[PDB]
Amino acid sequence: LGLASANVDFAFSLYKQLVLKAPDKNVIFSPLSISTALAFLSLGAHNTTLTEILKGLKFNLTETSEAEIHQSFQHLLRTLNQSSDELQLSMGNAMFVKEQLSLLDRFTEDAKRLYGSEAFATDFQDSAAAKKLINDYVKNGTRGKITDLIKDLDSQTMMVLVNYIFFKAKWEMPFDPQDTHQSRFYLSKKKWVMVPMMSLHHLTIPYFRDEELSCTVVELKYTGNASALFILPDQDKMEEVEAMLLPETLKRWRDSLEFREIGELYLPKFSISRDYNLNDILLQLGIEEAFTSKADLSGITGARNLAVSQVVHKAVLDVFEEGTEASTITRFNRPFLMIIVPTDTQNIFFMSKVTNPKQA
Repeated sequence: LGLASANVDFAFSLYKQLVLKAPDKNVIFSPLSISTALAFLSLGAHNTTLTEILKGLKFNLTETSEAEIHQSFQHLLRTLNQSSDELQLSMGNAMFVKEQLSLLDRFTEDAKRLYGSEAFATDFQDSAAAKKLINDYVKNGTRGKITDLIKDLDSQTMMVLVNYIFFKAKWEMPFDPQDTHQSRFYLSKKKWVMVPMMSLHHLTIPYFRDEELSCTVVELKYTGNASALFILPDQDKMEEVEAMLLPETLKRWRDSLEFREIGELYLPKFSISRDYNLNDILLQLGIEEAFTSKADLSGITGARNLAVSQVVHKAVLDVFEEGTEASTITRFNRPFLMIIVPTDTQNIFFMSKVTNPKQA
């Protein structure tokens, strides 16, 4: 019910941190992949480590317990994977483990039941096979390295948790390549660059002019249960609009969207790919013990011998005339936001800021 709110709350909290690290760069990430990866990790955690992770994910433990959160993610995973051929949406989970490392049955069975995860015998003693075998399997997703706390000599990798997402879809109203023109994109009020600009003419789509936050929201739907929300702040009002990115503002926009006969729409063709280390960012959002000697991941092995060495996230989005792919004149010729979102939920599959499409 209000567990998607936690996921959205988390999405925008994380986005703001990503933005502080690179003020004027393109942003692209799957917040759901991170939430599901962290929830998946929390299956093996206890006490303060478990508490920091759930609270960090923006769940309120006053109204929803641990089991209900894991059931929520289990139910969500079934609703994405299955099934419609017209739009290819899927999210999986996996864990690469050291061979002799023995796990608790509880953990592996819950990992299988709740998250569909399965162990793969892996040798981490060479970084060639280890880091390559994983990157094939994961193109868009997030990975959590677990390390031995604990051993005297070295801090060796014991386990890697993984959550991937895949998204390939076509527009309900696709752009005609014949109408794609090179055109101005303003990086700042004075400074611009030539970009491939797609356009649609005389179409009717959900629209909402938000006068208070000085931004225009438009919804371009895909065939299937998903849609791209594009938000266009007025010049110099991007930072103000980012400040207002909250669960309440996203719900409002979507409820406020009403069909309007647009004369001309211009959206740039763009392809953003970003790689993030999330250690510092997760630390700021109140997940600290898991990266410490004080970490309690005894739910994995049975002893407090495991700690999170690192959490990374890689995402790639292509927006083009035919559709989107994870590898009144409304004109998007200045920095904008794209939020990809399912039809019947508040969750966020992907989110991005496009500052310069000739970049990333």
